[PDB]
Amino acid sequence: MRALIVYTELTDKDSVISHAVARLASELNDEHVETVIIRDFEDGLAYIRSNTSIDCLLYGRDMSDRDEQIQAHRLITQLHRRQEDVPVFLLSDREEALVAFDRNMMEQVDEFAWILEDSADFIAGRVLAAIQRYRSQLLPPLMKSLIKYSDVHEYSWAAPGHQGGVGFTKTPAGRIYHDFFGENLFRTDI
Amino acid sequence: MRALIVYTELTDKDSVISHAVARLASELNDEHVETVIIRDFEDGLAYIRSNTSIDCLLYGRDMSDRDEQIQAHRLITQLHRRQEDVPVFLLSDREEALVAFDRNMMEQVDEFAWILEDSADFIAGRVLAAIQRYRSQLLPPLMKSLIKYSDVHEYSWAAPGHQGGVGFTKTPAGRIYHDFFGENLFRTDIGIERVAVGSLLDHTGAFGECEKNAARIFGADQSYSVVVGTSGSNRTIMQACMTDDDVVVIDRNCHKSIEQGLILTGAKPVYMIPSRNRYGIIGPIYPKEMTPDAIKFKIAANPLTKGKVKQKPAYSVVTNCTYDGVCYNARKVQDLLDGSLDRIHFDEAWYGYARFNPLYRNHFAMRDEERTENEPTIFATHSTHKLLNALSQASFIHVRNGRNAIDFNRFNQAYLMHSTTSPLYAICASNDIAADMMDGNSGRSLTDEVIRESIDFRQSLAYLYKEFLNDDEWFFKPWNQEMVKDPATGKRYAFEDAPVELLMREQSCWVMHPEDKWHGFNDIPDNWAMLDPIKVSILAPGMGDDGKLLDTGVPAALVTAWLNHYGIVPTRTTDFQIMFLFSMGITKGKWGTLVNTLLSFKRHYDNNTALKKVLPEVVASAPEIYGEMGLRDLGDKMFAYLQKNNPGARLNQAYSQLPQVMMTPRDAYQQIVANRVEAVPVDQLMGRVAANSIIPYPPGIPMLLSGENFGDENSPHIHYLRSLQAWDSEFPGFEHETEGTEIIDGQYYVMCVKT
Amino acid sequence: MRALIVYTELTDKDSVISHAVARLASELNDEHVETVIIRDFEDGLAYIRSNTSIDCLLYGRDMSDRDEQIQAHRLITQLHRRQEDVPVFLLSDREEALVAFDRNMMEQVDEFAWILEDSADFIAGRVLAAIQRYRSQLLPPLMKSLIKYSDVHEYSWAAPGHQGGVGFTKTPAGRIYHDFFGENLFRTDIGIERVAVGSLLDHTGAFGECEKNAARIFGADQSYSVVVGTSGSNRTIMQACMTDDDVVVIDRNCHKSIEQGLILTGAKPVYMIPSRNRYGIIGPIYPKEMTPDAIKFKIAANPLTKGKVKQKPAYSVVTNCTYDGVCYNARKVQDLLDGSLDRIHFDEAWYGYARFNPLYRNHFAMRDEERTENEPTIFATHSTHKLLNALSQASFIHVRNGRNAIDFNRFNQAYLMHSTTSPLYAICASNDIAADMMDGNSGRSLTDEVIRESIDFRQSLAYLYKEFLNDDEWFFKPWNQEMVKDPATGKRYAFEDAPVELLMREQSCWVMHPEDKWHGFNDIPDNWAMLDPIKVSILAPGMGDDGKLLDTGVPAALVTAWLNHYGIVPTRTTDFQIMFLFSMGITKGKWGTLVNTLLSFKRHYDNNTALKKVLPEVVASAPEIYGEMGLRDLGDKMFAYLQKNNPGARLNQAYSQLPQVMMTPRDAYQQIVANRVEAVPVDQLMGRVAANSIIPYPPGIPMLLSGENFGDENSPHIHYLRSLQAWDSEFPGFEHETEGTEIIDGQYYVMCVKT
Repeated sequence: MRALIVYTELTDKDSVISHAVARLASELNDEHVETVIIRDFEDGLAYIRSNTSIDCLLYGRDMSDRDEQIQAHRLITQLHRRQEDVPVFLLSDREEALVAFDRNMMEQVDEFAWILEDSADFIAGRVLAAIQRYRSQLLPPLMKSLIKYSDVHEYSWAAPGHQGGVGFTKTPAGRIYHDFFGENLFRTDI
Repeated sequence: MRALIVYTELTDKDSVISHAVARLASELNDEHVETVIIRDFEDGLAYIRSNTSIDCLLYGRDMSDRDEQIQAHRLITQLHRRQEDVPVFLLSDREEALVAFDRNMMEQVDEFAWILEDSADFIAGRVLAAIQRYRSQLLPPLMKSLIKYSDVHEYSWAAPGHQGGVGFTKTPAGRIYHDFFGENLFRTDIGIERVAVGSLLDHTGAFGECEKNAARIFGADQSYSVVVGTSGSNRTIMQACMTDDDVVVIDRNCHKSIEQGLILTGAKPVYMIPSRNRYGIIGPIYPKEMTPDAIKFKIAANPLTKGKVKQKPAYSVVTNCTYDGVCYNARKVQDLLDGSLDRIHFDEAWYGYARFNPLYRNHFAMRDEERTENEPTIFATHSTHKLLNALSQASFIHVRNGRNAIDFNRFNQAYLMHSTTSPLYAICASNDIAADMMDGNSGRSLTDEVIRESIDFRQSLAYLYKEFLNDDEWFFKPWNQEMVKDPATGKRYAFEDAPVELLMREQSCWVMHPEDKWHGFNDIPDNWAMLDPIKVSILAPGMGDDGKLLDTGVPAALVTAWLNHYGIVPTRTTDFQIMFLFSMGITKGKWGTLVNTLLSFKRHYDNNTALKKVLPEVVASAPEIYGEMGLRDLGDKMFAYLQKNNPGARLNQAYSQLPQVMMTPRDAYQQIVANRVEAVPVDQLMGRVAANSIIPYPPGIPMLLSGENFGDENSPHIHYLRSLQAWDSEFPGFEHETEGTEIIDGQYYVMCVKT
Repeated sequence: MRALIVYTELTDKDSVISHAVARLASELNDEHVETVIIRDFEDGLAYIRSNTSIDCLLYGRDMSDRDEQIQAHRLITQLHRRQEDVPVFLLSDREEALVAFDRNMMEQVDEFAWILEDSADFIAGRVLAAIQRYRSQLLPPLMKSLIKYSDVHEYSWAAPGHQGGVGFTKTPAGRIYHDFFGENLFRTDIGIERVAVGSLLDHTGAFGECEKNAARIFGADQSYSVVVGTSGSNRTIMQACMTDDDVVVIDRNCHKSIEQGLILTGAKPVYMIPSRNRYGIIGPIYPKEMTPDAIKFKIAANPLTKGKVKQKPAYSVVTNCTYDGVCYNARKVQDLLDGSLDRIHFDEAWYGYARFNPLYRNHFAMRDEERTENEPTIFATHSTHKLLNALSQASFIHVRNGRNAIDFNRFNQAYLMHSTTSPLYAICASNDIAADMMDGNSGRSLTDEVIRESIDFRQSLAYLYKEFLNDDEWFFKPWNQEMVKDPATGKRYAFEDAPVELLMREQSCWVMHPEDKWHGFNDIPDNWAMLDPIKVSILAPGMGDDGKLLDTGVPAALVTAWLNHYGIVPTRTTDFQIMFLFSMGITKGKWGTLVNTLLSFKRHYDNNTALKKVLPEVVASAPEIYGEMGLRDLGDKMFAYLQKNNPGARLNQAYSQLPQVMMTPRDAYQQIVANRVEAVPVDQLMGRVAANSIIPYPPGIPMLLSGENFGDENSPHIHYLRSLQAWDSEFPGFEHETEGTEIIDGQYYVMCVKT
């Protein structure tokens, strides 16, 4: 589980937003969510264009700057080109975000996180819930069922005879073969 | 133990103050006091607005800058909103602080720490002493005594038999259970025979202190902690107030525990009928139901009480607020009922926070007022788990003594009759902590948080509604005023354009005015009812402002299914109405999720997405009809059904006529006990007496009670039951609820008295 | 996950088997399976007798030694006493195990592991699969579903408002509360609107599975889980069974919830009078109270029911066992009452374990028998928290349908009338786990442990009694048989000399025989009553075997004060009787502590130690009389008081005559409601009607109920109240309890009906 936090300048004194984002990142790392913190939309865009899985996007911008609004929209569109249903939270001061509320905001924002006036534990819980919801819908049906059933290891009394690859691990060449191709290939040969 | 040090610029060279604060932080960390150092009041304020426990605040400012003086005052006020008695030390140069000394300084400063000329060890010692003093007074009495006694582990030779959870750790499943719920839950299950704690039933020890503290907080003369919920609370109040030879005045909008009390006492009920609007929302009882004339008319017209017209009613019950968030003006309700009654019961099960925010002023039972001697006795039941912070089954009875009051010895018999001899002290401790969380500044702070959250949701939803309207498109709108008026400046506002401080401060922005069209309770007096902001109803399109369906619409059953798919279970629902609850357990900004979900619905409703993708659990009900079909198609089918059959007029006819009463609820229940009852199909209910209550959803309030007649072949009540059954058969998976009926072969049976 | 490997000597050179087991243990530790390796069956047995969860047993023995075969069989049987379905693998050489293959092997072996010729990875995989299979079936249904659903954290938009405990973590005291009780308690407080779990009130989901499982375990047709305790259980059974026009047969040894049910139903009661012994212990109702002749006589002699002699009683209640541990032969009780009754209620609140040990055979309600069609309906209430392992307020109703049964639709109305609409699911989960702990082998194992513990205490105390007797000195003796008789060999035994297996196996060693002098219930039939071994009464010296006080003695009030000083609070106490409770939460050998304490008393009683040293809390009551005084001095003063006033004959006269009945309990309670009542001093109770019940301790059962007359100036009941008051005034700090009286100025007031 990995969350990307892209924020540029949310307070007139960057200390406040920096410490709030630090507390949030600490809570996320406590619930086993790796975090990547980026301070510019260009670097965030370059990070998204690498083939890294991002399970949640938390961004915050100036909220009075149209240039950063366009940059953030471009960021989220780039994110959803290949990672289409990733949750996006808006990190913002409450009032700056409520004066900017409209349909265009909600077409790209999934959640609000008032970072400056809320517990980081609460936001982290909501992030983790959104990540779990996202990952439960990610795989296509057959792959999902095969990955679930590959955890079942017992000896069935029917073919294939290698029985999830157990048959191979009885000669040394068979053990080399089995280690080369890995266990899951043979566990899905059901 | 955690100390927050917020200092900005105390010396002309920041090195001096920085090194002094570093030495102080080192000494505090040596005495086991975690420290958080912040260099700006904005970041300190943001840190305080997280739910972190702060045991001491040490701050220092410029001392020549008025802007930082205001920032520091705001910081300390924010700190004390929820952490009310935290010690505050001033970190300062001696002379700059002594020239600034006055009453205003000492109203917020508790201690001085001359950081630049004193040992850090001395300051740390004084900080630690202040922290210990603060933490010794933090817990409420019962919780404090239970936490102390939970350290006692020895085998007592008496029940409960699990002996602090030791009994569970003897089988493997018991060990899993014990590890899941933890040791402390079982260590506090001690039994009523420990004099170190007291007993609930005797009202002694920490339990007496708890109930006196709760009476202080909630503004009552006496308070009673209940471990059977507001069911038990209502049941014991009714058992104490009325007897078999009494007549009582019952809000027809009553919880089933009220009829349980009627069955257990045997009293003869008279009903005040509430009002409806076009959306099927149950509204307030009008004042013309409560006047002494109306009550004497109702008594004289009742087949059971017409021989009691010379008799004063012994009890009345009013539900405030209603399930849909309608709050009565309880001052005026009390003044009307004081003309006929000595005892008034307010079932405030959903309405326990109301005392702790000025927005609800005069709209609850236990008010801060000058109390006359000629006042009636006032009972108020709170379900502490519904909207306060307590475990299930926790409840309070609050008594404000007046005319014809019930003293303690008489009331305790009814109290014991409906209680247990072995109460679970975790429930009592949750009552204690729930009353504590509302005491002082924290009650106001928490109710403000919830109300601001709900107002944000309301204004955002109204904004989106107008915005889709400019696109000539449909959307969900909140059920509240469209235009508000600032009384001070006289300026008018669209609801979504009004300032949040106006809506949180001004009570008239929530009153139902007889000239406004939003609430739909025609002919309501002014300043009689109010909308509770945190019971947020949203209206699906389809109902017209005059009471007839529009050409097109979206039924709320489909949107409710959509929401249930996503884990969002609404509390209340009608044909076009969905009620969401904002509680003090909600977090800030969560409502955005809800907005998002609604927007998703609209897209999938406009694209007519196949039900197989979006709502497979609905297709799983009747795959032959719900497969092969889309979302907008099912919506249009439901709306055409509503146009053809129009169950709203059915509801109005069933609830505007009260059924004929044949016997008291106790007599009908005793027909059940005597086995003189039988299940009857709906098509055969003519002239049959109901043996139990029938509560259809909607509207969620009882249509018939025990002992009432279903009526003729033309009775509106049988017609409405048929309407519900017809919906249920037409739309599988979207079946209504009806408490009091069995459903055999998709067909309703009512248990009626044998002829 | 933990695997126990018990192997002794499998190869002629232990190196081979040792290295094979080491490789296996290494593989298991690689798949996250902790291992415990033991080289002897005695140490393995001692390890199993600790309460450690073992998920798999892998054992290997010599395979040519019959002694180790027996040791291994004993090991596996001990394992499955409390961990019943744990997988057992045989570790063996192939051929030694295949020559030993037979049915007896496979009755205890689940898997083979040829440890000497197979990969340790393969064996570890099969062990892990068996462990996972075992753990998936370990929890009972409701607990399993709650543990699964507790992982769901999202904000629901409905009550409870604390939202899985999030609401508490917003004030500092709330955070302390939340940390003390832990997260899982609040995560399981979910409300009744989650279809993943079901609802208690509808009996659906995991709640239906739970109640069906409990009906299976406890031997009932239907079971009902109750969150209001046996108070609520009794109250709902009585509400379902009887009406205002009924006559009912009540054990005069009744819990106050029985009279609460009488008040709530209005039925006219007739009382069966229990017996006493010389120690003031309440014993069984004799069969001559239960015959149809006796019941028709009682009905015809009652001022309230003499117009109902042609009417069949609708209900009877019998308390089994009594508070002092006297168990009726419930087969014979049922056969007697089957001649007058269709419904019999057994209030088995203290007696829930009885089904699960053969020592209680035929002495409880839900028996393993061939069931006739002409049997009456049987109700049984268990207080699952008193002697089973459950949280307070947990209870079961058990129904075995017979004549004039109450079907589900009729019973559920009474069930809902006395319940809450928001049950705390922790209580329901505790019922579920308590029923699970008694299922299978573990019920027998746990009841055996408790009974053996209590028998050890009894025999040790009887031994010390005889040993002090040979020294011609006094001591405490247990209240049980002095001589037991083995029926098989006919051999007689002193109780302290009998084999423990005889006393745990043979039921006749606990029956009260009419020729024995220990129990003191003169004229009792044989094979009618039994002593429950785990309710251990000890007798202080001072009462003679004929009913009169001896020349010297030690009153139990002083010994009770001594025990309370040390944290040992007895359940029951009379003049010379102290009852201790052994529960399944007790640990082994704990009773020694109790023995030690008693011995201490004797020393400090013989040395006449000053009360200031040993019992300062007693001197704190009246320092003018209890200072300056010693322990033996106060004991002699108390005993002289008992000799002069003799309250035992007072108790016998007050409880051998029933008071005159003036009205039903409901009519007296309704006089309370009508405010027609008043407090009255004891000296003025002549001819006054009691408005509530009077329950003096001793004997702890009600002396008067509501609506009964105190009587003339010569009434035994007023005399006994005066005796209690006189004791209380003479000996401050040793005051009796009397439920139903107020104590103003150290003087008793009873709330009586106004004339």
